[PDB]
Amino acid sequence: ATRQEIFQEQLAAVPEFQGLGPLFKSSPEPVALTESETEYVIRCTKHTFSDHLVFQFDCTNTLNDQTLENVTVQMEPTEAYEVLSYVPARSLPYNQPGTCYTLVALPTEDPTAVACTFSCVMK
Amino acid sequence: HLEKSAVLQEARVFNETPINPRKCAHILTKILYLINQGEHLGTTEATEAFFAMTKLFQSNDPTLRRMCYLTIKEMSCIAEDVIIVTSSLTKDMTGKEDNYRGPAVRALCQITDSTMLQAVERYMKQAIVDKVPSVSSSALVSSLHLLKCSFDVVKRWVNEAQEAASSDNIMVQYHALGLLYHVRKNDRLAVSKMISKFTRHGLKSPFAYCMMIRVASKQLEEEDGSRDSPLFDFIESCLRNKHEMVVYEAASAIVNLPGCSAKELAPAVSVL
Amino acid sequence: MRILMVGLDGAGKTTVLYKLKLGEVITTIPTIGFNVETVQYKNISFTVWDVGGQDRIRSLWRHYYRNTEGVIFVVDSNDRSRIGEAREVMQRMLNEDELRNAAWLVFANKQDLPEAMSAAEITEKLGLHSIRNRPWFIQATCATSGEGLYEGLEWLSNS
Amino acid sequence: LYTVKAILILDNDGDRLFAKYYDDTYPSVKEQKAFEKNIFNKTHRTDSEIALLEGLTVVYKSSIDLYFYVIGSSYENELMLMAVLNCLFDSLSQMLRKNVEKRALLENMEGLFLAVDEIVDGGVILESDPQQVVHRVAL
Amino acid sequence: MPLRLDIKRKLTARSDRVKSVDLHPTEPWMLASLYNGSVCVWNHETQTLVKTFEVCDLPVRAAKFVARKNWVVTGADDMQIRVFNYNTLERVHMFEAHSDYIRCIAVHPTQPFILTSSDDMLIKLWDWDKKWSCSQVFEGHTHYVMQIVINPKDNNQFASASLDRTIKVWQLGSSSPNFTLEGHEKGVNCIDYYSGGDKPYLISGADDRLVKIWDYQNKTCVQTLEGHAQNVSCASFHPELPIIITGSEDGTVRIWHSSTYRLESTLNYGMERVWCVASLRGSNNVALGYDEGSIIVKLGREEPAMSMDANGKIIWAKHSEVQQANLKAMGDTEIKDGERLPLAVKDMGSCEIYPQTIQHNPNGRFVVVCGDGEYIIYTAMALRNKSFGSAQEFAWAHDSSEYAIRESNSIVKIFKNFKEKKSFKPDFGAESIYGGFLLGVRSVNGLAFYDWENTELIRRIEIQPKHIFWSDSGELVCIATEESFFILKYLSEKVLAAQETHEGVTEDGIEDAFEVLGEIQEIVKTGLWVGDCFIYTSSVNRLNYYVGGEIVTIAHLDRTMYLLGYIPKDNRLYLGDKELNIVSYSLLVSVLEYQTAVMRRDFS
Repeated sequence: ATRQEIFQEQLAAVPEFQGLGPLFKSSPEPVALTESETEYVIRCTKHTFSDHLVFQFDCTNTLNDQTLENVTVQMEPTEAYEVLSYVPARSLPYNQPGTCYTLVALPTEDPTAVACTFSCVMK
Repeated sequence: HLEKSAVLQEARVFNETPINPRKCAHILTKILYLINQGEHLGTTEATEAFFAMTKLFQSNDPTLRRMCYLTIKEMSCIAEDVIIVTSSLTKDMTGKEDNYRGPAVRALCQITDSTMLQAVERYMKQAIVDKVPSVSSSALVSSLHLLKCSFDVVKRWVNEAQEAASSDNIMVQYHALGLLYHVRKNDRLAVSKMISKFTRHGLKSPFAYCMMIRVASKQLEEEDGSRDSPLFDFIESCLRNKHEMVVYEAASAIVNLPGCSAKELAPAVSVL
Repeated sequence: MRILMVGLDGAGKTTVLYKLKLGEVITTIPTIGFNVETVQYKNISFTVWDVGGQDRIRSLWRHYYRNTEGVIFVVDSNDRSRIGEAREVMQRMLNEDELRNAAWLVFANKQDLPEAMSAAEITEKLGLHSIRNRPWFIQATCATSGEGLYEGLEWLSNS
Repeated sequence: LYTVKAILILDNDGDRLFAKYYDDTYPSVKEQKAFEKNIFNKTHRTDSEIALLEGLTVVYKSSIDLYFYVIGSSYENELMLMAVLNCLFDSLSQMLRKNVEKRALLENMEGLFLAVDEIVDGGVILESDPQQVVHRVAL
Repeated sequence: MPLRLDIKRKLTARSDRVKSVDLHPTEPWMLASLYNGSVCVWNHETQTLVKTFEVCDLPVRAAKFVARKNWVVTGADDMQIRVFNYNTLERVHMFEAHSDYIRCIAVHPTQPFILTSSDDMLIKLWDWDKKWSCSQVFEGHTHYVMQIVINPKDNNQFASASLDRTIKVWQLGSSSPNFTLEGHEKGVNCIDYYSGGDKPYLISGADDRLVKIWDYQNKTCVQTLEGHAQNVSCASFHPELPIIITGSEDGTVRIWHSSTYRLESTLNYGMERVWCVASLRGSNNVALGYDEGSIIVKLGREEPAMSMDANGKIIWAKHSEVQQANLKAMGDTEIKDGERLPLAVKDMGSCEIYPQTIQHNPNGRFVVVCGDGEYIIYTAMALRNKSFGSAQEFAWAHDSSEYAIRESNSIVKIFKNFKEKKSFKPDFGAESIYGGFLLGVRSVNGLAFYDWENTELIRRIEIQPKHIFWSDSGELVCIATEESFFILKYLSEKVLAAQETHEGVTEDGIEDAFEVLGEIQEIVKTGLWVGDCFIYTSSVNRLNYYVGGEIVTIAHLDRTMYLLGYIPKDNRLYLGDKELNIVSYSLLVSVLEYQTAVMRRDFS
């Protein structure tokens, strides 16, 4: 129920959940999911709980060209997780964090079940 | 020495049938004086003036023309109408000398409407292209205000810049860059190429060296990486010049506590 | 004499004007940034105001007053469209009242083959015979011919 | 680069009869004048290589009876600025072939105005090469 | 800026002083009049004579094709007008219009007219429908009428050049000009018009070596140009590019850019003087009579630079020489195969460098565009310069993350993210460089295969091609090599072993890498990988895809063109011209795949 637990709670204000738990540890490294100052800029942080992992997505929909709307996040996995849901940041205007999430429940007693790479497509 | 109220009525007398170029010229001077020390302004007074000034235009007299420009120039942020002027304007433009032309743009630029713009752009193209720099120079400054106003569309024009980019008058060489920078300065990148652009290049109306310095540093400043190969190139050059100021310019900035390369600086310094 | 030559931009008034004035013309758009021009005719010293009438200014075309005394009103003859009704009447009447102190000589332009609808109907419509009034002439022209020009001026240079 | 915050043409007697405020930031005509009082007065009848007021550059040519001023920010190059300061100074001088006085101004008021517009036009220096200029104009 | 450009010595003939040239557009035939007195008409294309005519044997000054009319107009200086119906070369009519040396004809196209200027100090108009009436005579001369050109723009109004140095521009209601202007300080040899309708310039010629530009609407000499090397026999408006063609009384070509106005180039076919010129109105091919002969040159690209994101935006830039300022197109709507479609409007860009390549990033994304010889890569949505440098030749590392370059020497350096890749650093004779999955260096009329990390000569095949397209996943790859074409397999494992073993053949590359599957003898207008399917154009204008042992034409196209893009989802092909009307034909990729798989025994 780490620093990261605080994040479990921070995450908690949302209610579309499909399980969570309490955060166990968080990310050893936040990943910019869109590279350096992109048309849209993403830095992502990943959070682990005893039950679920949430990827909560930190960001500045970059271009003043755009505001992205109808936003949800696809993730597609290789080494297990049960995939509950992909989250839509209802709207994201320029230079601005908003939150989108993607959620999974973490299988623990299987050989090959929580380290995973997930494939992302922004819509 | 002299007073406004009377004058304000009286100026229109030039507008009265009165022929005596001098008289009016003087009267105009005063107005400007009232103005110069400080003067209220306003519309009614203007409007009446608008009809008043306007008739007066069979004047050939060049100097006569001058006077006009000035006055008009006075009206800018508080400007009133343009269409009349169009013809007039056109007249400067087709107008033989070069001269006439520069004043007109100059009033125009705080004051005006998108719209016409298109048209007048063409004229700009021409200005942009002309060999006697001056007018072209005249053109440029206006733009700035137009930038005040906006100037973005001005941006569109980058291309012209290029055709222009070839320069051979020093001051002039200077002027182009100023704009440019503004332009790219909304942009790191190009600039990096720009640098390269100048890189092949030395500079005509120096002045150019100097803005560029601030500039040249300004990327570097944040750690636009390599001081080493680029910067240094600049520096030897900088160093070398009898544009002692330029040398200085570099010198002053490099204020480095450990002495980035403490040594050299001391020569420059000795020299200082 | 401030004599006002009126009509729109696009008329080709201007064409006429310099045709006369300079001998040579210029585009079928009357001016955007005015004409004030001086002409001596019969060595008498004249100011031509040529308006490429264009609306905003048109609205303001009254815009000046002093020293007014003569009208060339260029109207395009063959103009089947903008010529009469409210506009025509309005302009005429307004002008008339405002400067009842100047003769109104209307100029009908590009008559070519006339593509009007009756010389008679119109003149009447304009109340050309509402006359009991200031020196008037109703005058026909197609610009290229200049079908009545010199008289206008001439008859004019009458006192 | 818009150097002239303002430009002033001044008496010995600590007054200004021309100023074109290239840009104003403290309003009024008035407000300029108070400033004069301090500044000019204080300076009056004596100049500097350099002078400063508060991070702003203070520039200008004098005559025994007359004062010339340019203001810019002291945050930048003496030399050019000087060069300019002179450029004006000379140009006019040369132009005039005379030392301006109180006399000069009344002697022809127009020329000032005219002058004023050509080099600098609200703020930046468009025009120059004074001889050139001098020749360049005359009309 | 460089001549990395199309100049083709299109067709040649060495001959005499070929005074006059006149063009048959409607079928690109050309008519030429000689100082011999014989005139000839040629199809240049195969250097073949369409017809020749001995109209006179006195030098024959003037010529026209009357295409509308389907007849060809001719005049020689027997002061008679001889007519042929070009529809044989069957000679229709003759009569004496102008009784003096007849210099020029200008024609109203819209309206059934033939305008003539002649040395008699007369311009006559004659009406062909009236059956060569002298409908009207235009006079206001002071000398021989040397040239007439119709402002065809306003056919209706026209301009005249004389060497008494003056130009009269006329109105019909002026069988005289509207005015005369006092052009030359020499003589006005010639008068010419400004291709665009938008603005208006003439160029007029002199040998005084000064050029004046004029704007009619204002009515100014816009400007007057100097620099020259020898009496300009002629100078002309490039109608394709903004350049100035200068010509001399010695037959010097100098080009000034009609934008840089900098001497771009001088060329010598010292075939002596510019007697005539005539230009493709399609603005690309031009011919001039010289003394030693004549030469015709071909000067064009076939495309703009654009690359399409599969959302559906082909972003191109420019139009033809318009600023780059114009990219975009996500559209918004749907319609029938045959029928036509609407575009969006929101430019971005306004570059300077003039390109001739566009290539997308492998994900469309990063385009690298080259022009003026340097490469600007854009960050596109960004409208950012992704990057720049000067080229010579290129390969994206197909992967979408590196790129290679051929330095204007010829010796390779490659950069991945501005890091040279030297792990790979042959620098052998080349020809061109090819990237893709597998490295090609095309060299020594061979194509030689290389690794991606170290070089390896994987294989060398027989000859050199022109172009490669790789299947998508690389796998089966398509190389375009004139008429002829091949489809191949690349077999990995062999290499892995072989490599491990090391001992190999690489002169040939190693014979233990690739296999030659089959070849189609092929001519390609444009071509496509759909995966490994080669969907292709032929320049015979059938769009065919080679499928199944079969090549089928989905359809045949007007004449052949450019493959807009098939956005697969839609399964349709967007077809593209170069004139910005897009046509689409749906297929359905699956069908192909369905076929692919089943043959493969993936019936199920």
